Amino acid sequence: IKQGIREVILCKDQDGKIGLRLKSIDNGIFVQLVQANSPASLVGLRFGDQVLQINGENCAGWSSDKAHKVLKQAFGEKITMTIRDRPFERTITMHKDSTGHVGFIFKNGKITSIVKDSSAARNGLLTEHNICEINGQNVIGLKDSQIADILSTSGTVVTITIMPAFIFEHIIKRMAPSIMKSLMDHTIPEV
Repeated sequence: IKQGIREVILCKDQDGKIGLRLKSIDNGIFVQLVQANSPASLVGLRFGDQVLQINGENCAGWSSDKAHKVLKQAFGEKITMTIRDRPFERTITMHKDSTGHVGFIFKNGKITSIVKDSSAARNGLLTEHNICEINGQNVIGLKDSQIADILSTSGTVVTITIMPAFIFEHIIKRMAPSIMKSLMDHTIPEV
C-alpha cells in the first residue's frame, strides 16, 4: 500500500463500460467493485481505492449516484482519475510455520481469533478485520474454503491486506454477495 496519490487514464471499452462501482464514504468516493477484464482492472484500480478526482473535478461530497452519472456522461476517449491507494487498508507480512500455518481463524472473510505463538501474533494481525487481498490478489466474495486454498498454495511468505470490518461492511452495503463472488476481479494483474 502506497502513501501516494497516482493518476490513471481510463478508456471506455466497446460497450461504453469501464468496470467500476463506486460508493460514498465519509464525503469521499471509494471503489466498491472492479470488474474482471475491464478498463478499470487493466489500469490497475483496486477495491478500497479512493477517487480524489474525475477529469479534474474533485469527488468530495458526491453521492454514489452522482459519481456513476459523471462517469456515464464522460467523453469516452480518455477519463483521467486521481487515486489515493486503498487508504482504509494495511498490509501484514507473515511466514507459515512448518505445519503450513500463519496463525488465525476467519469466518465470511473476517479474522475472528489470532492463535498464540503464531506469525500472525508476532506481526499483530487484528480480529474484526476483513481480508481484502492475499499476495496482491483480491479474494473478496470468494468462499472461505477458496481463501484457505489460496493460503495453502502460497509460498511460506504470506502478505494479507486487511480492512476494519465496520468500514468493509459500509463499502459492500447494497451489493448482493453473488455479484461479489461472480464479478469482483480476483485475477492476478497483467504486465
